[PDB]
Amino acid sequence: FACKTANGTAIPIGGGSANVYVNLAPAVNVGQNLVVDLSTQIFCHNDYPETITDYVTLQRGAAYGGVLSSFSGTVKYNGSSYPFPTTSETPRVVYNSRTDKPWPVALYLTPVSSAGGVAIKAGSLIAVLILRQTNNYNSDDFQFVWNIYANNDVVVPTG
Amino acid sequence: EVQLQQSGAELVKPGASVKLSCKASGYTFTSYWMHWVKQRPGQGLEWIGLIHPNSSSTYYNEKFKTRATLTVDKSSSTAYMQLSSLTSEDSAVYYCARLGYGNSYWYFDVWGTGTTVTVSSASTKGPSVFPLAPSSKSTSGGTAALGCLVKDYFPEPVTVSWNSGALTSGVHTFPAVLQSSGLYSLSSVVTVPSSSLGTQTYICNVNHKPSNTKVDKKVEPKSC
Amino acid sequence: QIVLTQSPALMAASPGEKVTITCSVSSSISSSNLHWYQQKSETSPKPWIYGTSNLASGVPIRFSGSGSGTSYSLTISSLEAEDAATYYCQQWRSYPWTFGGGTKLEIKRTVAAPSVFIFPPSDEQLKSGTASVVCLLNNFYPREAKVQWKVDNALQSGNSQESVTEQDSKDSTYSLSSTLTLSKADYEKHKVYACEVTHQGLSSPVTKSFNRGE
Repeated sequence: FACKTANGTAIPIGGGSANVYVNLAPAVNVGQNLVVDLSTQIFCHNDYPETITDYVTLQRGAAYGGVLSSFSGTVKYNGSSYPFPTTSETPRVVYNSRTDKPWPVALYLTPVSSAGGVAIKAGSLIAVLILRQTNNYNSDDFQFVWNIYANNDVVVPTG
Repeated sequence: EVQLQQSGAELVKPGASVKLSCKASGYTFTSYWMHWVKQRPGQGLEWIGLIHPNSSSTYYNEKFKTRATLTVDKSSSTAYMQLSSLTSEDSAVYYCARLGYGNSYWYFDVWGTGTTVTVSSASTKGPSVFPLAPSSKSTSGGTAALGCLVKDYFPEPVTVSWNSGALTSGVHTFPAVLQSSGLYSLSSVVTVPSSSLGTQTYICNVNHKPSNTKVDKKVEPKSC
Repeated sequence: QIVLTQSPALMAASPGEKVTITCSVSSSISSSNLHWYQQKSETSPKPWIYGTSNLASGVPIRFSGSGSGTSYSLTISSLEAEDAATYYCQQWRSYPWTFGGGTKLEIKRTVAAPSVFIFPPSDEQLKSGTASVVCLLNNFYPREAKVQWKVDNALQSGNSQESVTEQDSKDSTYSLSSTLTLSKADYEKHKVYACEVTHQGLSSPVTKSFNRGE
């Protein structure tokens, strides 16, 4: 019924938007992967899964800021692989647990081919992870917007 | 722990590019990020840049664009630097490193040995030792000291030692100064024991690496 | 470029004293974006703090950074003597990756009495044609030191170079060698040669002299 980031900018129960300040790998290369492990940064939990039986999925993912420019990657949900930006529904991964579990998303952003110069400006938007919350208890199809902001600057080095 | 090695403090004339080298084939270059930095005397560090061992892709600093060329040789796991137009503004110690994976951050987890780049002009010279007679006029003071003044030497891998294998206490290998003639000069001083009982041939020797010389003499106190 | 101004060059502490080496940044960078590197004198550096709060390998628990925004610190619970090194602040928000100018963390010791030893040239230096008298300050602290060279009780300027050593690992003192370079003729032409100590040497500083040829 809720989702919270590591920085403390938590989304209220009804949904809403908050910032995800993500500490990145300051240099990644083409072929190598910028593994922005949001599984270690944004997490989600349910109020009581005994009757709610929540179903929490990544209904939307968008590339804004630095990632939109060069870094084109793939969203990994529970080990699977989907085209990021997430233009399709992702299969439900429940979080039938009161205790918080680390929201298994991981954007594998391998940058575009050789890109150019400096990429992913510090303090700039990385992505927008719009999460869907559903359950069999009611029709509370609730909206959780994470605006992923880069905490630091990656480079796509020349060579 | 597996470390990174580096060359010794080398001599380069103004306008000559160095071949400074950081190498380590024991930690599998195709795993880390292989950074480079520079530390000037007094002035603080200056980030030089990075090259990836896996794919030889480089990112330097704006102040170091067309200044330093960091290359990688992952097969032998060597990394050299090209420093064309090396001026005294670039006369500094230059360090090798690599980004680790500490938590979500990357940082210079393991450093190289370190190598001092000296861009002083003129030709090298030898470290001519010069004895000092201790305070024999005081005589009863006991705390008298002596030393060897290695004037007119350049560059600075000077290893003035006393007895060449002993006297680890009291030796003060001073940093050199930029003398008016351009050639640097340092002094070493040792605090010998009291007189009468302090009868020992105090053998001072130097080993200037690029001008390899074992210039050595014994310091014997004078009776005024 | 990102300006990064610290406490400019000077620090001092006892074995246990707090050292609040600040790191002011021209922009309010996040705690993720700051690093600290320890470089001992004439020695390779070591990673000291990464991410403003997470210490590297081998860094003791005493060091711990803090802060955010444009103010950054390296709070040390108990600084031992072995930590005396230049601590360079580094940003990895942007990519000038501008390191700081470095704060040389020295060691503040007890007030050690400086000892003045005036060394005249040997016969060989006079044979070399370039005489050079040297007066030596063996163990002293602080580094603040500018001895006076007197040539027949007359001060001289521009002919004295002072070289100071790094902090010793035994008594945490400095040594300063003052070289007054001359030639053979003018060294011979003056008999009395003196140098006067400074700083905490004495309120009326002790002058150590020699008479040439005797």
